Amino acid sequence: MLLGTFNITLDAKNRISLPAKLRAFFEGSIVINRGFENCLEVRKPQDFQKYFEQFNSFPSTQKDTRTLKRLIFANANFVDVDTAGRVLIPNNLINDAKLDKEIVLIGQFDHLEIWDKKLYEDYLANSESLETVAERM
Amino acid sequence: MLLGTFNITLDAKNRISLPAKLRAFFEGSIVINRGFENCLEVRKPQDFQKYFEQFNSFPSTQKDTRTLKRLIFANANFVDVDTAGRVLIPNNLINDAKLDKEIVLIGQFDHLEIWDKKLYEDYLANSESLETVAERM
Amino acid sequence: MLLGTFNITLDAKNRISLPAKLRAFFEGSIVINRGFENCLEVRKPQDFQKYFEQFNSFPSTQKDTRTLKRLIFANANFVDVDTAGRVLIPNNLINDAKLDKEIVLIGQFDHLEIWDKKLYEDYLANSESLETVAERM
Amino acid sequence: MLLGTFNITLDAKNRISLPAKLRAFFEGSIVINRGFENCLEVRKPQDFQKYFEQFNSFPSTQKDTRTLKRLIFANANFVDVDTAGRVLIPNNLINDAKLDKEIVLIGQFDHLEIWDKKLYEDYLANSESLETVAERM
Amino acid sequence: MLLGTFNITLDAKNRISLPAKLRAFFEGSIVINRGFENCLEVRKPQDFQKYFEQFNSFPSTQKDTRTLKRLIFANANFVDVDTAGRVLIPNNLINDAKLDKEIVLIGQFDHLEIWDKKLYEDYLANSESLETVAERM
Amino acid sequence: FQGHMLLGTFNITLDAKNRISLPAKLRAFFEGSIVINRGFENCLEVRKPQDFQKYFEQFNSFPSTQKDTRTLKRLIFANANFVDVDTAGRVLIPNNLINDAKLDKEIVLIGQFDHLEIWDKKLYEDYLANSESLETVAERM
Amino acid sequence: GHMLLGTFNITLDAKNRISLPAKLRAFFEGSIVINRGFENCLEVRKPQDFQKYFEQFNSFPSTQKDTRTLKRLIFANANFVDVDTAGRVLIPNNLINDAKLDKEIVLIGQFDHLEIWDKKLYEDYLANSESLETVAERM
Amino acid sequence: MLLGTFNITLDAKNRISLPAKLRAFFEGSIVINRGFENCLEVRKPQDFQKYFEQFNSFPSTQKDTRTLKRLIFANANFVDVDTAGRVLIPNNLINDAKLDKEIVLIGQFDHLEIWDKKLYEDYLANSESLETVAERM
Repeated sequence: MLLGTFNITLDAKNRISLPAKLRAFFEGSIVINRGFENCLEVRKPQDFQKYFEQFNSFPSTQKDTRTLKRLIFANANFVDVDTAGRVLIPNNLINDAKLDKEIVLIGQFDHLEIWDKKLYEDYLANSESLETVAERM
Repeated sequence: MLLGTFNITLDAKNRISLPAKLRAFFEGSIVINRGFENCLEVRKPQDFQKYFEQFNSFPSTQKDTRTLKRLIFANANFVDVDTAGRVLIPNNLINDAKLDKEIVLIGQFDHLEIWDKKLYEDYLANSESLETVAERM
Repeated sequence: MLLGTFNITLDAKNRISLPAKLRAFFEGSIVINRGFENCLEVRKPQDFQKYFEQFNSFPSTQKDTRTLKRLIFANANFVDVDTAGRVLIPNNLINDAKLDKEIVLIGQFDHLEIWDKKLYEDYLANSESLETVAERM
Repeated sequence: MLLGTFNITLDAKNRISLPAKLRAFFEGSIVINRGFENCLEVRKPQDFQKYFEQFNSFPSTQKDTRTLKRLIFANANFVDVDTAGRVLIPNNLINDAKLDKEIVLIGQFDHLEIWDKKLYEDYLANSESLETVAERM
Repeated sequence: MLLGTFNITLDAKNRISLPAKLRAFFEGSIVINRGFENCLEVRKPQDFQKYFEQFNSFPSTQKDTRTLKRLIFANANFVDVDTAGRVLIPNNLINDAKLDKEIVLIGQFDHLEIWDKKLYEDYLANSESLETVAERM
Repeated sequence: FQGHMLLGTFNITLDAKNRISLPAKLRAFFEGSIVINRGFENCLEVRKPQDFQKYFEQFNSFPSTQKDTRTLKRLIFANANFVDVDTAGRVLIPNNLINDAKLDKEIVLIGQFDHLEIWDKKLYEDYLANSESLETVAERM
Repeated sequence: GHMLLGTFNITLDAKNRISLPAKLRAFFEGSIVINRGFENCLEVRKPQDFQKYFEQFNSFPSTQKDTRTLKRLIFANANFVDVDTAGRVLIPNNLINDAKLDKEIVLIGQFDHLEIWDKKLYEDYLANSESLETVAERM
Repeated sequence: MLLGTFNITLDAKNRISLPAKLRAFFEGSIVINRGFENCLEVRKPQDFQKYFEQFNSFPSTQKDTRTLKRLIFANANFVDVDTAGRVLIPNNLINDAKLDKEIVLIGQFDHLEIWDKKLYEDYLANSESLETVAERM
């Protein structure tokens, strides 16, 4: 399981070092792809595989289903975690999430989310209460 | 099955001593995270695991689902219960729930909720009848 | 199966002697918690376990679901039935149901309900017909 | 299966003799409780067991469900069928259904219904057609 | 499977001779009960057992369900088919269906229906088309 | 597979004795006896007993406490019959049935996979004459 | 040889036979079932597959007027034909007329079955009929 | 698992060279067919098989289902991937997608999509946000 918030820094080669606590969870490689609200998601391949199936339960004959699948999977990537537990983030992905220097990794149980510290805080700053949001589920 | 109410105190080092009755239930570590109505939830890891699944059953393509999951899992933590049955409560969590000194532990079968004594009493003070509430389920 | 009505007395030490017919059903200990309409329910732990699950099928993201779970499980207790088949009723529970002296135990198949004789009679006094109530189910 | 109509008499000691055809069906004891329209139902414990479960499928958080369950099970009883195939009918039940002298036992497959002859005839005298009632199922 | 239409006679002792084609299907005894539209239904006990179950899927807490069950099972009877394959129809049932002399047995796959010839012809004379009726299923 | 599928149209004749000769292709499918009963739009359906058995069950899924279900069941099963196919593969059609469908001389048997339908030639052509398009009817399913 | 795909232009000879495209011949064993399709086309299936297609119908009322018209219009016209050694199929006359078959056929694979079309009718079908996207959106 | 974006060229003989990463996934042959928004899909035959089944869950008695199936499968093609990992794209398909020189292969987990670079870039240029689209699923 993946939980918690971590504050790390994007190094000069666009890599991120997995927090050791987290590094355990991930084997030799991960699938990265772009998330919602400008964040980049990280997953073990096995989990990436199961996330995807949750999509195939979507029409596909529906225009939006295709836009969604296109925006997600054409940007997913497969990266290897190096011995030091670092992940080189793809160029395009570094841009999609406005990554720069100062990353926040948040555990999402299933996956990891990589954010730009300022964007993440803004996200948190806006966005309603845990109670307000939950009542609507 | 965690049941009952317990009055306890947050010590100087922000630790809480599990009620012995309750300490049995909890093995070496637990997951903590913030709950609803400002309370902090405690769970055996495997129970936290099952709680999460109950979420994945939520859209995810929905904005609210994401806000909910981010609000919850970003603040979950994994704490070790020490030999004496004490748990050091993370600072951020100490603030989320206005924890101070004088905590209330309530069993919730599934998990534990840690409350500020005043807040919890006010919560009970407000909030309708067991019957009024049940009729709406 | 727990069936029937039994008139008993709350002794000096706040204990209740299980009717022997009923004592059988219950092994070494029971869970007690407060019921609806001021009554205190009694169950075999295994049965309390099954009763709880029937709750987990409730939202949880819903405010009312939490109120309900909090009002119920924070007052559940786990009591041991002594050799003479007596159960010491927790103070808080003795107060919730206006227990005093002169109890009524009614079998509810699944559980047992402990009433204040007066309250129970009034409850029966009010409350519509078996047919009137069944027609609405 | 319990079928048919039987005219019998409530003896002086409030006992009823099972019609022999019927006595077969019932082993050593039965559960008795009050029925709808003032009648008293009789069942093999095993069957009473199954009947109850059909209730557990009812809210319980609903006020009516609790009234229904209290009205029914608080009056259920467990009686032993004597060697001569007689069942002593509890006093309270003798009153609920205006039992007196002259009973009617009607098989309901699942259970037996004990009626006051006059009340039953009046029930039949009123009540719509088999077709009219069926069309509404 | 019982099929066909058969013209038979009610003998002076209120007996009917099962059609030989039909008698085979029916072992030593049958359950009889009153049908819909004044007809009397006949079934092998096993089949009656399965027909009943289809009812237990009806509320029971509903007044009409009870009237239906009562009207049906209070008149069900269990009759032995004699060696010559005859069935002595109970008095009450002879009157319910206005049985006189001149019966009509119709196969209903599941059961057999005993009708008064005239009543049946009238039933057929009224009642809409096979298509009209089917369209509404 | 021809022993498992009744397909096709066959023009045949109702002989003097009210018998129909099963087309040989079809006769294979049916064993020694069949169930006959009246169909919809005046046609008479034919089935292998075990198939008739499965058809019926599909009915038990209907209320029964419902008046229309009973009328349906009565109109169908009171007129079902069980007929033995003779050695020459002929089936004697019950009188009542012969009348229900206006059978006379000049029958049409159409394969309906599950069962066979016997029609009066004129009636069948008229049925076909009316009735909408394959497309129009399917759009409504 | 597992799924039928593609478009094929072929000819209906004077004896009313069509030659299965070889690619498609594999897929079909000794015989096929033919029947009339929608939009005037004639469908072809291995019998096992025809069997499976029918079941999908039994999931339809039957007590419903339309269900009967549909079944009558389809199965009364199905036919069981043998694919000769050269891989040809002799199309039943009645079917030849239902689809306005003449000379110049189009076979399109439909995974499950094959559809035999009149070249002109098929082109027109295609000329009309909306976009892949427009149609999909409505599923 | 097909992921990513790849820029490639349609050679003179209308062939495309599978990116090596991708060539692994695909065995000896693929099925091609035309996709939505003018793109051509590619799949291992087994996957093509599974994608089709997802269609059979559509009416068939519905005019649109037939159009959709006709438009798709009448243009599917089965192509062999040569030793050098090249696929000869059917002329008709080359025209459907306005393929020319300069293709973009995007992974779609399930299949591959072949696009004309300009068309693909325009598609992306228009088309709403990842979030906006997801919200509607």
